[PDB]
Amino acid sequence: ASVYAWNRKRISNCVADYSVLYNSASFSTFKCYGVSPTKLNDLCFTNVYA
Amino acid sequence: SALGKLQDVVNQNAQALNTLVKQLSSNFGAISSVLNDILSRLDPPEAEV
Amino acid sequence: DSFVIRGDEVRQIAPGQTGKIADYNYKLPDDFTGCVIAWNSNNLDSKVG
Repeated sequence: ASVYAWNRKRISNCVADYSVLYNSASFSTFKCYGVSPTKLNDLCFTNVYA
Repeated sequence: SALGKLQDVVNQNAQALNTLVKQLSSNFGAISSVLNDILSRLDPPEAEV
Repeated sequence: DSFVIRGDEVRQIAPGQTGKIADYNYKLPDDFTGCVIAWNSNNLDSKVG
């Protein structure tokens, strides 16, 4: 998208692996507020918006 | 109500315990009142605050 | 301790910070008493090739 109209995907009914996000060597900024990336795998979330 | 003098003490203590237990449901500024979720989401450098 | 980090990563070599450098290369203790002295060594440790 563009910032004025920000695209949103509602991700649901799935098993999500977050190791791929953390193990990635490319992201410039991976700032997590309220949760920490390494411990994200442990929990299950009702809904995730992207 | 004839035994109110004892019941109020029981009620005050029950209330005192009920208030104390209810304080565990308060965040006090934290992201969550339940300790296990904070430790499950955050790492020590963030969890400690 | 002496080492040559990348510029973006300089923030990581600080107490309680995360990243590749901080997690798997050098970790500063969360209670660090110290000084992180850094300079722009881009003209000594970088070669054309």
